[PDB]
Order: sequence, then C-alpha cells, then structure tokens
Amino acid sequence: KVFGRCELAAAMKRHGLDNYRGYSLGNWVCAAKFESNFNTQATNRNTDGSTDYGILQINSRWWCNDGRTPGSRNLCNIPCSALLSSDITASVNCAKKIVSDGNGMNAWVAWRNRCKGTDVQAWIRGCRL
Ligand SMILES: Cn1c(=O)c2[nH]cnc2n(C)c1=O
Repeated sequence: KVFGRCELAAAMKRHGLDNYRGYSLGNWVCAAKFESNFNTQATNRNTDGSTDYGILQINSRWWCNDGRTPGSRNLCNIPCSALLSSDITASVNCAKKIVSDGNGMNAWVAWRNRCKGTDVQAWIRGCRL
C-alpha cells in the first residue's frame, strides 16, 4: 500500500506514534517519506546482507526474522514480511521498540540526515488529525 501523506499521519496517530518518545507526528511522517516513500512494500538490501522492510525500513539484523540474515536477532518477534502489510500495526509496534533503544530516531539514518532539525511539522500541515 502507498499511503498518502495525511493518510499515513492519521494511521500513525491511530496507533499511538504521535509524540511517542517525544517525537512529534511530523518526525514519523518525514522518516517514512524518505525511508519508503510511504510504500508499505518497500524493501532494500544492505551491504551486510541484512534487509530493511516496510514504511519505516526496519532492519533484519536486529528487529525481524527473514531467515537470511546470519547472526541476526528478531527483537520485535515478527517475520519481516509482517512489516510489509497494508496495516501498519506491526511496523508501528516495532518502531516503538527501536526508538526506545537508546538513540531515539537516530536509528533511522535517513531521519537523522533528512528530517532531524528540519520543519517536520510541514509533513502534517493541513491534515485533519
Ligand atoms: C549490540 N546491539 C546493537 O547494536 C543494537 N542495535 C539495535 N539494537 C541493538 N541491540 C539490541 C544490541 O544489542
């Protein structure tokens, strides 16, 4: 599923991401924009053999099981395929664990490089939320 900007903001708020760990909804929408272009089915293979899955490009080396990332963990206790669903529940629940791991949203390198410090409120501007 390719979400619209405000559609994804509303789904993220519905699932308790707005201001989760202090990160406003615009931060989450901005991260999703540059990680996946709002596409739940986005996947991207990393140099190390791990793979990033879903709207927030959650990585198989720590967070989900894809059966093909040697030495990895599955800390969200989910198959990585669950991160590709049109329903974003699994991605949101896992992202809550990631953002709580110590480094906040810096775990998403695209958030650090393209959202952090910017006018992230623009990402939810005009949305009925
Ligand atoms: C060492 N290490 C990490 O580097 C890491 N990165 C993300 N989760 C992590 N966990 C749980 C971890 O133990």
